[PDB]
Amino acid sequence: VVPDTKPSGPQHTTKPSILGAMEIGASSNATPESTIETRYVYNTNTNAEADVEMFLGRSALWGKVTLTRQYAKWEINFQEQAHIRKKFEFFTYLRFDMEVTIVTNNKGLMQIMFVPPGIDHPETHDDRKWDSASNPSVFFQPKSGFPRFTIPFTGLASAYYMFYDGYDKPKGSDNNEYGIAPTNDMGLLCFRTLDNSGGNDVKIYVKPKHITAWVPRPPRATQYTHKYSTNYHYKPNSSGPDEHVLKDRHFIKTRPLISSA
Amino acid sequence: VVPDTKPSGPQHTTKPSILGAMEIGASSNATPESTIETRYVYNTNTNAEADVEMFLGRSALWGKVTLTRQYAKWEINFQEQAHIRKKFEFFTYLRFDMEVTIVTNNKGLMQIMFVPPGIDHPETHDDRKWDSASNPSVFFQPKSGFPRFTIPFTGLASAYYMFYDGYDKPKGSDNNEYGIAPTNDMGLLCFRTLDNSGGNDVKIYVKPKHITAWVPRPPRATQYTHKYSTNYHYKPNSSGPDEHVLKDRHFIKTRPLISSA
Amino acid sequence: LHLILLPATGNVAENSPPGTSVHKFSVKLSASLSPVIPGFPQIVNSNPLTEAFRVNWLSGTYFEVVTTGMEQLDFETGPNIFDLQIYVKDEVGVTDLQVLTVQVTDVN
Amino acid sequence: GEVGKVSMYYITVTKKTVTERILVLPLEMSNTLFATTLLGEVLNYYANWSGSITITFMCVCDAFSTGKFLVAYTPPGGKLPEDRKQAMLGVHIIWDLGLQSSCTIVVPWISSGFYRRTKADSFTHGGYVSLWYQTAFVPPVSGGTGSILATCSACPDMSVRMLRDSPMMEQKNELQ
Amino acid sequence: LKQITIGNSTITTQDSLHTVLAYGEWPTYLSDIDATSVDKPTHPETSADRFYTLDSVEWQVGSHGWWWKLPDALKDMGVFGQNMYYHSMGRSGFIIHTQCNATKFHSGALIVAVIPEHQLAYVGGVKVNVGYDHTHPGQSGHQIRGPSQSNDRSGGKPDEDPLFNCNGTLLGNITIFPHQIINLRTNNSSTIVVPYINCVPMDNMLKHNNLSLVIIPLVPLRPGSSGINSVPITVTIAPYKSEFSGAMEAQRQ
Amino acid sequence: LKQITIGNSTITTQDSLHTVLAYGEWPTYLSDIDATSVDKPTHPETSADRFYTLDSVEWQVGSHGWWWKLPDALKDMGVFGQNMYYHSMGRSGFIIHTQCNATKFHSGALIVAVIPEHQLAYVGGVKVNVGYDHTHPGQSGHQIRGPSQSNDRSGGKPDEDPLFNCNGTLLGNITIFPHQIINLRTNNSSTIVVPYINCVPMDNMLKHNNLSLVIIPLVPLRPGSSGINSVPITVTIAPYKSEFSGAMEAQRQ
Amino acid sequence: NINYYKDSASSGLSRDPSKFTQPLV
Amino acid sequence: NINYYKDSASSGLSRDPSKFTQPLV
Repeated sequence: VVPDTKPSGPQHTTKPSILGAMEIGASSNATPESTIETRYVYNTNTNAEADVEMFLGRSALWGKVTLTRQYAKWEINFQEQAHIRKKFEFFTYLRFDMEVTIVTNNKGLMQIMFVPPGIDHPETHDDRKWDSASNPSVFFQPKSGFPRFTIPFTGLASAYYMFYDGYDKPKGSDNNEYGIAPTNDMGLLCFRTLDNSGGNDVKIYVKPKHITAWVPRPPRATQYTHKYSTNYHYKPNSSGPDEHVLKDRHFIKTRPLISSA
Repeated sequence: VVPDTKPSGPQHTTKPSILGAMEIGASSNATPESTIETRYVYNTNTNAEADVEMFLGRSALWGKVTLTRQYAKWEINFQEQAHIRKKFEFFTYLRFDMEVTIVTNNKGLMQIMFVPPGIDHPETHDDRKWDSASNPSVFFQPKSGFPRFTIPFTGLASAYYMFYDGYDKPKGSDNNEYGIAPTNDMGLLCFRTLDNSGGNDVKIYVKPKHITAWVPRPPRATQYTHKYSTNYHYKPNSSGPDEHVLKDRHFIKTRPLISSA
Repeated sequence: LHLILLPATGNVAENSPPGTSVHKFSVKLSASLSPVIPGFPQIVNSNPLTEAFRVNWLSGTYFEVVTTGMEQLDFETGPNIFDLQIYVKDEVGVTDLQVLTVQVTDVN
Repeated sequence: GEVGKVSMYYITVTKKTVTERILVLPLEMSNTLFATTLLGEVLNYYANWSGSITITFMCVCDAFSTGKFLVAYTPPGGKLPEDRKQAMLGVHIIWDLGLQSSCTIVVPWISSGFYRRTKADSFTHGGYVSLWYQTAFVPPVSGGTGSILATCSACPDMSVRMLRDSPMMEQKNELQ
Repeated sequence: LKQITIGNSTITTQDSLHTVLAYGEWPTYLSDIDATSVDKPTHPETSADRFYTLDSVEWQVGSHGWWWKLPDALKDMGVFGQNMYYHSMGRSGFIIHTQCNATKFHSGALIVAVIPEHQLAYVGGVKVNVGYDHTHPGQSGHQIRGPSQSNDRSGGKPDEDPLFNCNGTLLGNITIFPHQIINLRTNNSSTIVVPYINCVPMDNMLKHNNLSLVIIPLVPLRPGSSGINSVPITVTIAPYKSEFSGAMEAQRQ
Repeated sequence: LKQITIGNSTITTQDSLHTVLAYGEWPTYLSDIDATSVDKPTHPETSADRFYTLDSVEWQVGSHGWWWKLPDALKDMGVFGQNMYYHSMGRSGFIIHTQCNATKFHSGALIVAVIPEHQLAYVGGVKVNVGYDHTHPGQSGHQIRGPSQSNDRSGGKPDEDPLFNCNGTLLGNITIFPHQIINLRTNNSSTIVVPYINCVPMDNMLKHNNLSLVIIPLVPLRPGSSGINSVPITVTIAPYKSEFSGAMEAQRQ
Repeated sequence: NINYYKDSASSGLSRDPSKFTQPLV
Repeated sequence: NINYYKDSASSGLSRDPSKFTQPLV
């Protein structure tokens, strides 16, 4: 819980608990007992809804796909949906198992093949690569059930890189890849339908659990432009004769006059 | 778990732990503490995902069938799907119960009759042989459920023969059958549909459990050609005037130059 | 220089006529494109000692090992295996030695 | 010219006046060198592997042939040496030849991460193992040759995770 | 007063604040329980751990800021750079010391921060990875040059807007990072101790830059009554508890 | 049999003798009772102490010998060379390993010695100090070229007569130095461990060469029944218990 | 507190601010 | 550790390398 408020009478002190220093890079400890006359207040609120586990552990949407010919593919990443990508880009390193739930409006009999990294996925339905011996697969009938399965932390390091300030190839190389793109791939999910019944919309809800965030950061203050790319200059009109005009798309509203708001 | 790394200072020894002998048919025990200067590294990785139980116990696909006139038949064998046949042909003798799951896109009411060896199966749907008194049968409705049942080890020996270097009839005989074909039959499954609703595609996923592998072997390094036959010479074009040309179909890639890779 | 495809093993028939092939190798020119001296690549040594292996020139930068037939191959008598070493050498001059093993088949 | 023939398991070394790079084995458990051996064919079922490799070089030649070879392992991130003065700065050993023919270089586990991907990429690459003439190969005759083999295995601290399908098997036809 | 002595070199200050300790942890060595390579790491400990003072920059009216990538800034600073190039991996904490002093007539402020994994944004438009040559400028630093529509777009130039931290996040929230402020009214230097912050025990010192030192002129530099319109800023970085492993040839060319 | 493992590198031998230990002392660190500078010395201990194998030389019929100055031979060998150039002083013991193997048909012998302070004689005539460029040839070694009246005399060329040890003292008395013999009949290698032999705790690694490795073909190399008339000799040197002090800029130019 | 899948990664959700706001020596 | 089908073959998955790598006398 949060601490209670202590009483505070009139104080005439020579050590001001108000005059701090912003330059020292430390925040002030000034509680309202230092500025005014407080009363004892049994305060029992908790920030239990703010800890990383309950903050991120809510099973948001990570990606949508569309079964074209009873087949669709999705490479696991949080980079497509800005709302959850921002909550992740709060922190630098994150370590979490994830719990994938598939909300599909299809009807019939579907199959999900979690392709671990480094192998070839089925390039279409009724491919030979679907008969797999070791690639873990999930069968389900969308009516009567939502398929769900946990992927443990597949990291190749002690955490996930939300931001990576490095490359993967040495200096003189030519196809160097900035960012977190090479640092990790979580495989991919290949969906197919064995029947013909339902729609084609598949939503992948992923819930980070057993989270352990590592380095806080300034939350993203600009709308994204690409994935894995942390650009923010939006090039809105590529066709017209202004393509070289780059919007900014921030969220700082302006007020008409200071000292009047 | 795997053992930790021990420290190792500069050693000037007269018993080289590097110079071994490949001729003696024994592998070298040389750990990196013998070649270089190591540091103590608390190493806690496990090979738990490599033991035979978790290596083979994954419920792969063993065979597909197609209900022609509400009827299809499948004789239990791992010989049709190369990916799992290879993982089995890793070992010589294998002893395992197996857990059969039927993934059918049919709709309606199906029946599976596990015909033990030596009797006549139903040659079609609405056959009289379906009304059986003792042949164990499984009824299910494909919507709302995947039928699953365990077949214990039906061996007539202490294990299964993955490879059998012998015949079943004496020398002068005429229809001798090389290989493991006579050594064992696990019966067969006869599928039929009582309704008319759904598709015809039936997949049989079989999970070896309580495994006990017995003699390791060189994993198959060539694409299969037949079942029960361990041939590898593929005769690709039987029609054309080259039928007597036999491809090899191995997986050894070639490099342009040694000492350059 | 790099002698392409020549750490390798050849095969000649016992009663082989003069001029029959043994192997086909090529040469990379060290990415400065200095051509090969017109007499090279050659054969410096044989393993037990031998002639009748002449290295001809196929069209381009492809060469070939060819038995010239001055010495006869009789597998039922010796020797049966030869290990020739090939010495390509270019204009600026950077040698490369590589060994071609020649086995003589047993023609019945 | 060698795949499909037993002669693809050995290379021929000879007496050369100057040092040469005899052989390079890129530590990639997806490379056809390792992906066809027992080590590689087991490791290819697993997406990641972390441990130390053993590579045992054997020279098959007469009893009078001798020579010294330098077996160097260039750690990850390091360029292919292409000179013995550069190859000998990484993890290397130097093995004689006499009364005993087999020698083992233990490619130690040098990595940033904790697991190295099986399908070799640029982020987790494993480096190279290059074999160099240390002093020569001196046979008892003028044009003598020696045939060098190599085996690979795993140290007791090798581990693997994330079982998957192996790229070392295919099925294009239907088995009947 | 203050005095910070690492091997062979000494830093002295007279109007200095309390030294910031990034995330409350001092730079330490790699414990065996956390290590993953087997080779024994090397410890220079007196020729690598010392105050390398990079070039001085010119703080003018209209200078937008400078960012130094670490350990890339020290890649040619003595035996620390020599070990960076000769070892496959390495880890190191740093002791970043910033120095700017003008007068009792000058005014202004600098927000001196230390960003782990400062993944820079592209200078705009199409999806293009920022060039290697630009996020690895060396000790010369990188002048920020400020935002505009006329900044070059070729070759993956990094983002030049100091308000958005050159990465898309607002300035002023940069204070979540280990930081300090050089207010020419009150202090004239800033010290920051940073441990090795990375999710892996050691990684290549050339491909990956863990930290990034970023100095932004929060408030411009007024000359006041004195004809001095610009002041030099000097950045004196010192590795501390550095260790490298996996020796090999120089990763130069 | 034998096997010598220093950091990161391993030496293996099969027909090898007992390792010579120069003057019965193993290379040790500089004890406080014997030190004279105050600065704390640096200890690489795994990136400097390893087997750097110099170039191979060609032992022919008529080769008179080769001499390598140490630590000058390693001045560009990895971080050992980098520390040699970046530190004012330094001391180090060495583990010199010589390798030459021919056959059971070849004959000959090499006297492999290690001369402390091998002050070379001038190639003859007037009183002239031998050139700096010649007594510091690097890792390439120096072929001795044998005595003659036609050897060049310009620029302080060192003495080229291998019988007089190139310094005026008779060969064959060279066995007073820590030495060994490579008799192609019995052994094919030679190992010598040498401590830091110098009358002062540390001295500049570039101006002064404490040791000198000298390999002389005592008996020529007969090919016997085999068409092989020459054999390569390889010298694999490894610093051991090396420590440097007094950091400074690179003493290159 | 039962774990029905007999595994750690299958569990549900699991459960000092001076590292920031005061990172001084 | 409950076995719901009261049979051994119905259970789930159950649970020295010198026989190889050193098969010497």
